[PDB]
Amino acid sequence: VDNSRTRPRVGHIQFLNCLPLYWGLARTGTLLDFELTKDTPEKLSEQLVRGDLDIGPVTLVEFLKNADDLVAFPDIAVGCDGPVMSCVIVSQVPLDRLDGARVALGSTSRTSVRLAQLLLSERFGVQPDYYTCPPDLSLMMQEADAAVLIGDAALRANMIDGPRYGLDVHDLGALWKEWTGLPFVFAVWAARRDYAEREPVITRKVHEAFLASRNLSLEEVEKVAEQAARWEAFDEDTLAKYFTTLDFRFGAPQLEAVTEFARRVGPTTGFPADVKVELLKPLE
Amino acid sequence: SRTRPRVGHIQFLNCLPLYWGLARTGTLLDFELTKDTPEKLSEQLVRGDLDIGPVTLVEFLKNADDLVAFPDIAVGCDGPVMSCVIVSQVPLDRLDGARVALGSTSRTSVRLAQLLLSERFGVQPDYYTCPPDLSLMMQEADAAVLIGDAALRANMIDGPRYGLDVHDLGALWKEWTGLPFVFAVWAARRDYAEREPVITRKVHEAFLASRNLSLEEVEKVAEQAARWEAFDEDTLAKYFTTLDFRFGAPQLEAVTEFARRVGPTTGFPADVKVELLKPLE
Ligand SMILES: C=C(Oc1cccc(C(=O)O)c1)C(=O)O
Ligand SMILES: C=C(Oc1cccc(C(=O)O)c1)C(=O)O
Repeated sequence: VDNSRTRPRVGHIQFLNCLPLYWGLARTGTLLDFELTKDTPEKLSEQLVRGDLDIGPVTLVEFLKNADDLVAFPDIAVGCDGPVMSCVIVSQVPLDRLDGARVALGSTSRTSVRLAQLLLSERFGVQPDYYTCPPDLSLMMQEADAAVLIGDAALRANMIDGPRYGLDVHDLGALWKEWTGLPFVFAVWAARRDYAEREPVITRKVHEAFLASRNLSLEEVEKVAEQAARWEAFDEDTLAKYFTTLDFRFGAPQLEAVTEFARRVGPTTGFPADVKVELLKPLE
Repeated sequence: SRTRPRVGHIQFLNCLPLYWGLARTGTLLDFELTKDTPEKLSEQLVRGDLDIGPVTLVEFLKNADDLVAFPDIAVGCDGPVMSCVIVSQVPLDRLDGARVALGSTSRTSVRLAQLLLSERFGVQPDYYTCPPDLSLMMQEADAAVLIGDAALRANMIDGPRYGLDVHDLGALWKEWTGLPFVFAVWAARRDYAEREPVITRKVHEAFLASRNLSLEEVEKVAEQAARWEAFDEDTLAKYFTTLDFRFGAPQLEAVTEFARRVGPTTGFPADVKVELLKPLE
C-alpha cells in the first residue's frame, strides 16, 4: 500500500483575474506541490465546502456561510480599492429606473450579485425583478434591462461590448467605494478546517507559496499581460491595466470591508452579521 | 479571438519533469492543459477533444494518417525503462496457458509484452484486461503487465519486498533486438496542424525547450517530487535520467521495427508511415 504523503488538492479560478497568480505558481514551481483544479468560482466553492478540495479560492459570501469550517489565508485575496473592472452592472437604463424592471444575475456569481442587490436596494432604492441565468451578455440584454456579470464576461462587457453598443457599465467596486469609502474583497483563499488541523505544515507551505507566487506575478505583470494578450480579445495594455487595478491584498483595511459587508447582508444571505472570520495563524 | 491549443499531458511520473519545464518556462500559460492516463489522452486526441498531445505508440500507429508526430521528443528508453514491466510469480517460460493480467491504461507495453512472450519466449498465455492493481492482479493471475507509477512501484518497492520477478520491458526488447524503444510520441491532429501551422510549431518548440530544461534541472525536480512519493530523491533522479526523451533517427529505427513485428497482429499495416512535423525552410 502506498501510504506516502499526498499533494494538497488546490482550486484555482479559471478567469483572467487569477491568470497572473497561475503564472507565479508555475514559474516558482509551486504548481508541482499542488494537485490543481481549475473551474469557475461558484464550482470551486462547492468543491471545497463538500471536501473535493483541501485548499482553494472561496467567493466571499460562500466563505461567510461556511466560516466555522474554513480558515482564511491572510494577505492574499481577490479585491479592489475603487474599480474592480470585472464585476459590473450593465444597464440599458439609468439605475434609478430599475424599480420593477428585469435584472439578470450571472449564474457563476455569489458575491457580486449580492453586492449588486445590496447597492440597488439600500443605496439606489429600486426593487427589480431579479432572475438568474448563465452569463451571456447578448441573451441577457435581449431579455432584461440590466445584467450583473463577473470574470472575463464582465471585463469584456466593460472594455468591449459596453462601449461598442452604447451600454452603461457600472463598476461594482466603484459603486461600493462611492457608497462606503471602503475597498472590497470578492473572494478569499481558505483551507478546510479539518485539512488545516490535520496538516498544519502543508497548509502553511501552501499559504506561503501563494504569497510568493502573488508577489512574483506583481513584479512580472507586463510579461504576463504580453503573453495572455495573444489568446484574448483584450490587448496587452488592457490586461496590464486590469492586473494592476485588481487588489490582491488581505490585511486590516480589507478585513474591515469584509466585516461591514458581512454585517449588511448576513441576516438575508445565510450567516450571522457578526460572523467570525478565522485566519490562518503564523508560527509564533 | 485565437484559442489556446488543447494539450494533453501524461499524469505519471515519467512526464513530471516535463511538466516542471512547462511551468518554469511559462509554456503552460500558452496551453489549455488536460492531465490523464495515456490511453485516455490518446482517445481524446483521436476523437478531437485535444489538439496536441502524447500518444502511446500503438495508438499513434493505428491513427498515423490523421496524426503528425513531433520530432526530437518522445517517451522511450535504450535498455531498461524501469516503468514498463512484467511482474510474474513464475519464470516467463512457464506462462503458456497461464492467466496474465494486462493493465488497462496500457496500449503499447501490453503489445510489446505479448510480442516478447510469444515470439521470444514462445508461450501463449490467456490474457485479460483489468484495472492496474498489483495486489489484485497477483491474486487473480500468474503475471501482470504494468506501466507508469504502478510499474515503477512494482519494480522498485513491491517486487523486492515480496520476492516477485519483475522484468523490464525495455531491457527485454534490448536483449532481443539490440534496439532502443519508444513507448509514446507527441503529435498534433493533422487537421489542427494544417489549420494552425504556427501554433503547432510553437507548441513543438516549447515542448523541446521545456524538456531540455527538465534535463538540466532533474535534481530539483526529483528533490521536490520525492516529498510526495514513496520513491526517494535518488530513485526518482535515476528514473528521470534512465528515461530517454529523444526522438531522432535511431529512435525511429526502433519504431519502424516494432511496427513491423506487431502490425499484422495489432491493427495497422506493417509499413505504416510516421509523418513528422516539418521545420520551417
Ligand atoms: C474580481 C472578481 O470578483 C469575483 C471573484 C470571484 C467570485 C465572485 C462572485 O461574485 O462570486 C466575484 C471577478 O469576478 O473578476
Ligand atoms: C515510460 C512508460 O512507457 C509508456 C508510456 C506511455 C504509454 C505506455 C503504454 O504502454 O501505453 C507506456 C511508462 O509507462 O512509464
